[PDB]
Amino acid sequence: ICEEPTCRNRTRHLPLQFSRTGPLCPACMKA
Repeated sequence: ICEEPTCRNRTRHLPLQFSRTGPLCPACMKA
């Protein structure tokens, strides 16, 4: 799944925060 202008986007999705690195998105376990 995860490449890193997508994770920067999920880092973004990181303020999609259930997670403070729980994981977003160099918290990412994706691809």
